[PDB]
Amino acid sequence: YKEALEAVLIKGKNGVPLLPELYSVPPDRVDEEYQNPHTVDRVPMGKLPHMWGQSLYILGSLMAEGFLAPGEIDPLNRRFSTVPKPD
Amino acid sequence: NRQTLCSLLPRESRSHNTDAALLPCISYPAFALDDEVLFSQTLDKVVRKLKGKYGFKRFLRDGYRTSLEDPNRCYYKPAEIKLFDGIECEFPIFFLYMMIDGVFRGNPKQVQEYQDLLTPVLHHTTEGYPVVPKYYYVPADFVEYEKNNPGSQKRFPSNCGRDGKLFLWGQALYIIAKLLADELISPKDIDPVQRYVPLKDQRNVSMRFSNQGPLENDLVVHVALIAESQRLQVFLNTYGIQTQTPQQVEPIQIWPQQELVKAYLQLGINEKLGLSGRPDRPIGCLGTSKIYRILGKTVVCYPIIFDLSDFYMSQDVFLLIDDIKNALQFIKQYWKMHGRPLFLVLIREDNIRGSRFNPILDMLAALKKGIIGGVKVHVDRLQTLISGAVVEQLDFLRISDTEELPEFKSFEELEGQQPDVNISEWKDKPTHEILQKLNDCSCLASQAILLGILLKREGPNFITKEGTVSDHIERVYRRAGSQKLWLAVRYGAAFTQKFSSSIAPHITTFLVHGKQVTLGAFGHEEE
Amino acid sequence: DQQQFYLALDNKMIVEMLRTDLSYLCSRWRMTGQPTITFPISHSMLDEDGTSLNSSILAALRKMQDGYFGGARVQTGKLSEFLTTSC
Repeated sequence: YKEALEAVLIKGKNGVPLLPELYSVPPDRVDEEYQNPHTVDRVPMGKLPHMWGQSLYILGSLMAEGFLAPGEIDPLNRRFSTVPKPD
Repeated sequence: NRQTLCSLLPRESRSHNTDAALLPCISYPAFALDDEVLFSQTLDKVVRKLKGKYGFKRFLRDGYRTSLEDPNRCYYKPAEIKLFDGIECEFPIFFLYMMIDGVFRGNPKQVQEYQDLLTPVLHHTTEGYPVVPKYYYVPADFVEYEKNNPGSQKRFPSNCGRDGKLFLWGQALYIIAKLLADELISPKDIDPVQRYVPLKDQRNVSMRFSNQGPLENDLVVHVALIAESQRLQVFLNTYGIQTQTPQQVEPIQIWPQQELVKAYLQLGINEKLGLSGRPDRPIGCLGTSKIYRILGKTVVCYPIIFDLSDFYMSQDVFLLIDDIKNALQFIKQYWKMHGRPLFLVLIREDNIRGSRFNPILDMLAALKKGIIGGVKVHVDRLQTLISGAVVEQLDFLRISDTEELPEFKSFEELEGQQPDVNISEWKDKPTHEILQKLNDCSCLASQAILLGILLKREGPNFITKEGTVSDHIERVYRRAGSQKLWLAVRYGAAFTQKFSSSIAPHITTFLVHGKQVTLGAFGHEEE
Repeated sequence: DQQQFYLALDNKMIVEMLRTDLSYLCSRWRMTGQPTITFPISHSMLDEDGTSLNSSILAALRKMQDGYFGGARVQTGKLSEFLTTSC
C-alpha cells in the first residue's frame, strides 16, 4: 500500500507529495469501465491535497520509517483490542 | 552525602566535637547546612568553644604551631594532645568568615562586632595595606599562665607584614569580607548559583527545597504497578488491582538498574585522559525515580528493591512490602527535584504464589487507596505518569555518536520437615558414600549441603548430573528462593559467597551515627 | 425491577433473563475486579403458598453455588467478601 500510494501521489510545489482526494473516471471513458472494471486511467480530482488523507500519509510515513511507534500515537493501547480476553 | 553530613553534625568528626573548619562548610562559600536548627546549634558550639579575641581556634587541643609542639616531628604521641588545651592558636581568618556569614544572613550587628574583633588583630604593611595573620600563638613563656586562665595573655602574630610573609588565604578572605561589608559586592554577586538561600526556601533542585519548602514534606510519589506476565496482569485484574505488563507500556522501556549503570558507564569517557566514566555502582531510589531518555527511547528503571540478584531477602514478600514502604518513605524524605518521583512496583509470580498472595495485595490496595506508610502515592498508568515529567536526557550516549550502541535489555514479559540429616552426622563421616547419600536423601537443603561439600572437596567446577557444581548450586539457590524452604536459600547464598551492594553503605550508615560494628559469631573471631 | 413492567413478576423469566445476563457479563466485562451481581430474593419469587421458594428460582440459586450458570463462572458468596474483588 506504500508503493500503490506513491504512484497516485501527485507531485506539486517544490516536489512535495500531495494526496489526491479522489481519482475520477474521464467522461468519455465511463463506458469502458462499465464493461471492464478497474482498468481505465483515472484523473485526479477533488481536493488537492486532501488534508485529511495527507495527514495519515505522513503519520503512516512517520511510523513506517521508525520516527514513531504505534504506542506513542495510541497511548491508550487501543491496538490490543483484538487480543483474546478470558471470560 | 547529605545523610553523612546530617549524622556527623553538629560534630565535625568522631574526634572533634567541633571544628573551625565547619565555619566554611555551614557558611560561605558552601552553606552546606540547610536545617536551620542544625545550623544554629552547630554555630553555637563553634563560637562557644573556639571563639577568642585573637581569632578562632581550629579545634580543641590543637598542637599546630603551638609552643609545646615539636616542629621536626610530623606526628603527635597519644600523651601529647593533653598539653594543647587552652593554648590553641587562634586564627583571625574566621573573624572574616563570620563577617561574611553576617553579611550573607543579613545581621549587620554580627558584621560590626566581628570587624571590631578583627581590627585589633589586623596588621599592616609599610604601605598601609592590612595583613590578616594566619594565627595568633601564645608565647612559649606565657603557656602556663594561658593554661591557668585562657585568653589572659597576649598572643604573637604568625604573620605581621614587613616580614615578607603574607597569609594569602587570609588576605583574600579579607578582601571578600571587606567588599561585602562595604556593600561594594552583593552576596548574590559572589554567589551567582545560590548556595545561601534565605528562609524563602523553595524550588531548589537537590537542595532539600521541594515545592512545599523546608518544613512540609507531603510528597506524592508516582507509582506504576507493573506485572511480570500477562497471566499475572489478568489475575491481579480479577482481584481489583490494575497492572500493566512491560508490553502494555510499549514505547517506554522498563529497565533493571543494571542497565542504567551500563548506560551511565559512557558518561565522562575521555580516552585522551584515560578516564573510564561512571563507576559501576547501583543506582538507587532517587536515581531510579527519575525518567530517563536514552537514544530517543524513554526508560524507567524499577527500584533496586525488586532485583532478585543481589540477595535473597526480596524473595520474602513481607520484606518486599516493608522494602516498598521504606523506599517510598525514603523518596518522600529525600526526593527534592522539580518533577514528581516515579516508583515502578514490580509484581512477580513468586511474590504471589501461595499464602504470599494476601500481603502483596494488601500493599497494592493501600497503594490504590493513595496512601501507604504515610506516603502519598499516585497509582496510575505509566503513560500518564511519564507525560509532563522532566526527563533526564543521557546525551553522552549520542555525542560520541554511539547511536548504534547495543540495545539495552529492557524488562521482558513472561510469555516439609525438620532436617533429617544433622550437620555432625555426616560431616564426621570420613568415608565418601555421602555422594550416594545425596541421591538417597530428598531434601533440597540436603542437596545444597552436598554440593557445597562437592565444591569444596571436589574442586570448584566439578560436573554433576545437572551440570557443573557451581551452576547447579546457583540453580538450587534459585529454586530454594521459589518454594520457600529457606534452609537451602541461605546455604546456597553462603556457599556461593553471596553479597549485596547495600551492605557496605549500611555499615557506613551504622558507623556515621556513632555505632561501631563487629561482624563475627559469638565465641569466634570478630572483625 | 417490578415497578416498571411485568417481566420481573414471572419467576421463570427471572432465571431466563438472569441466564443471559450472566452470559452477557462473563463475555463482556472489561473492568478491574470481578463483576458482582447482588441478587435479592423477593416475596414474589416465592411460591403461591408463600412458604416455599419457586422451583425455577430454586434451581437457579443452587445452580450458582456449584459455580456454573448460563455459561458463566459464578463464585457465590456474601457481599462483604466481594468488597476487595470488585470494581
